[PDB]
Amino acid sequence: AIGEFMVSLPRMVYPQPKVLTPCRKDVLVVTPWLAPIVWEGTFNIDILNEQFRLQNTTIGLTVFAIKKYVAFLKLFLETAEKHFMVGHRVHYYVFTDQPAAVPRVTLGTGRQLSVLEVRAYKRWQDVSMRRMEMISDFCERRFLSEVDYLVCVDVDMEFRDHVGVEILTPLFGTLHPGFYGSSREAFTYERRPQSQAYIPKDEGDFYYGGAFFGGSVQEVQRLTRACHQAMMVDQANGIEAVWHDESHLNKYLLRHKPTKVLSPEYLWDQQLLGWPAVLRKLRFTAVPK
Amino acid sequence: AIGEFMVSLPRMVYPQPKVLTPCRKDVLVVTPWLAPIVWEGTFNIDILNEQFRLQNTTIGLTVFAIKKYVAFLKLFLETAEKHFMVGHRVHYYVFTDQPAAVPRVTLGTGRQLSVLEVRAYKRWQDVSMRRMEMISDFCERRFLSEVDYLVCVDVDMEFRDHVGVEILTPLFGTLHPGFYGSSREAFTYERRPQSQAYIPKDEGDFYYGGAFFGGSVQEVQRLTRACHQAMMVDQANGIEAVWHDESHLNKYLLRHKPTKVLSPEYLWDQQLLGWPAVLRKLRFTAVPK
Ligand SMILES: O=C(NC[C@H]1O[C@@H](n2ccc(=O)[nH]c2=O)[C@H](O)[C@@H]1O)c1cccc(CO[C@H]2O[C@H](CO)[C@H](O)[C@H](O)[C@H]2O)n1
Ligand SMILES: O=C(NC[C@H]1O[C@@H](n2ccc(=O)[nH]c2=O)[C@H](O)[C@@H]1O)c1cccc(CO[C@H]2O[C@H](CO)[C@H](O)[C@H](O)[C@H]2O)n1
Ligand SMILES: CCCCCCCCO[C@@H]1O[C@H](CO)[C@H](O)[C@H](O)[C@H]1O[C@@H]1O[C@@H](C)[C@@H](O)[C@@H](O)[C@@H]1O
Ligand SMILES: CCCCCCCCO[C@@H]1O[C@H](CO)[C@H](O)[C@H](O)[C@H]1O[C@@H]1O[C@@H](C)[C@@H](O)[C@@H](O)[C@@H]1O
Ligand SMILES: [Mn+2]
Ligand SMILES: [Mn+2]
Repeated sequence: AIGEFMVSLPRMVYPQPKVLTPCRKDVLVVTPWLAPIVWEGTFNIDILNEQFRLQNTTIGLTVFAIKKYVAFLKLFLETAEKHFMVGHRVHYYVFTDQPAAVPRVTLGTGRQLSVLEVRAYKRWQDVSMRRMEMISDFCERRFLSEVDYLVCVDVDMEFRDHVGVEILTPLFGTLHPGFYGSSREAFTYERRPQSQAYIPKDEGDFYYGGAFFGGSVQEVQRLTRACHQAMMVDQANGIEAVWHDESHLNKYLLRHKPTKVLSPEYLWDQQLLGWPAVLRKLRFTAVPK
Repeated sequence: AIGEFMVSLPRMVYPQPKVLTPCRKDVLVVTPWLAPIVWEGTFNIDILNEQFRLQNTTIGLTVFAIKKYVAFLKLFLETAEKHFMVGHRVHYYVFTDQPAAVPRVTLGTGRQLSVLEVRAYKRWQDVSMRRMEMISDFCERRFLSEVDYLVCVDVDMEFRDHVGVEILTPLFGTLHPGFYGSSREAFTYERRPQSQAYIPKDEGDFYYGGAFFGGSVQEVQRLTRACHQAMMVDQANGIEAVWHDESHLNKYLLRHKPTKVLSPEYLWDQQLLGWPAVLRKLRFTAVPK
């Protein structure tokens, strides 16, 4: 549950926070609207685990496996079992056009998986974009009654390290691994004023990755429905955003600031980008071609 | 209002956040439970003002002026008018045993003041401690219906610089100016196990000042009633905490982590402590003896 009476934390022994020592000297750890930017070294996971377990938090994880992308499910789910919200209640939601192609992955206690059959679109762009509509629709069908938070990710990925309750917040986006060091003018936002996703050269905080976002069910419903409705307007006007659902996500998060931002630890491609000094952990990474 | 449907921010032009540049190199700007620690340079006030104005936020400010402390009200209120939540709806609540001694201070538009008559206790310790009971009681009498957030401060103080919506959050405490650089063993927590305020030598995050705390009305009600009930248990057991209400506040905030922590910019004494390099602004300061 969220926003419900909270019991006291028990006695815990851990290192005292150091007021006169920055937790990172190489990166920004808070946005200008006071949202934490989540990097290794910013959080004590023992404190956070206590806070979230005392609230009996349930996390939903959505993934789309349409057409040939069913092949990615086995590694995705196996690695999620090792690294994603371990110790907490988890509900996996696999959206697919092939229910029989979902692998039988052995799950830890307190973790469950539901298969949600959906239609397949012909174009990969529409498969990607229509995730917004489908996530929004299911926020009523079951998410509101079943989970506290939703995490929405790409399937062609694997967990390599801890992804836990440090990410949970009303609304989060993730720094895109290709652009975290780029100036806003270089961001690949939609730049045509005719599109609902339009962002001018002098606006923008970050370039967020379409492959990893989430928050409370209420806030994810708002985000996904807003993006879907914006994509429908674009379609009526005969325009499709340069980076599809990701362009609209970026527009939404510019106008509705996330309450946490995840570092590129949480969305990476090692083949393409290596392992820079700024990343102490690689948590969730692209599966090589 | 809090937690209500939020409209989009308008287009704004401001400097892009720098992912690879820490906003401070000399201080901790986020707690290990991912609560922002509010220092100058961590926030863009233009973004925050937009977010809070769009929600039509009302802030209550409580102050106790009992017996001779009525003399501090004129400067306190005059300086609050220059520096506290300017542009937002404010409701001052002056608790006093002398309604006729409250100075007629000229208020800006959208700002109001209510005088709340209470009893005076003989001992200064009880005057200080019984603030918890009185704040808790009034959370029902009017605060729930009148304000979104409550800020609870000492009266023998003056505003010298901006104190605004950057502090607002469900629950906040403030780093005590005498101890922000101290190790936990040196903190003047209550150390007798017989007291409800007891904290062992190996526990504690920060030493919070009793002179400046707040949050949402719901969370302030919880804090103040918990501290009052704990003080009543102590009284029944013939013990009084070393630093009175401040000892209990520290116990509560250890077990219920605040969602923001304010730097000593927000609670200072220049006569006693000077003006260190770490403080870019002195916002709220003791009135010299
Ligand atoms: O991730 C993609 N789409 C977003 C998500 O949308 C879902 N999706 C998309 C299309 C689809 O047919 N089925 C499906 O389930 C699935 O969950 C995907 O993760 C996507 C779409 C087109 C191409 C690629 C991959 O393109 C490049 O990146 C890879 C990363 O290792 C490889 O380098 C690959 O060779 C390269 O083409 N991903
Ligand atoms: O602030 C105090 N109490 C907490 C609040 O409690 C309220 N209070 C307390 C007692 C009281 O009789 N009336 C009253 O309204 C008032 O709002 C106070 O701000 C307090 C209590 C005792 C002594 C002092 C001041 O002690 C020392 O600090 C001052 C800071 O400049 C001067 O240095 C002063 O000389 C020194 O004794 N403050
Ligand atoms: C100036 C430095 C230029 C170098 C930057 C290289 C990263 C580019 O990244 C692509 O960025 C696009 C937006 O502009 C889309 O988000 C696309 O999905 C993404 O490729 C995806 O994510 C990538 C990380 C890879 O895994 C790629 O294979 C994926 O298809
Ligand atoms: C090791 C360095 C030791 C040097 C530290 C000096 C600051 C001590 O501070 C006192 O701390 C107490 C708790 O231990 C109470 O909070 C007390 O109200 C406070 O004095 C108040 O606040 C102060 C800032 C002054 O304004 C003082 O006049 C007030 O009465
Ligand atoms: Mn992909
Ligand atoms: Mn005082």
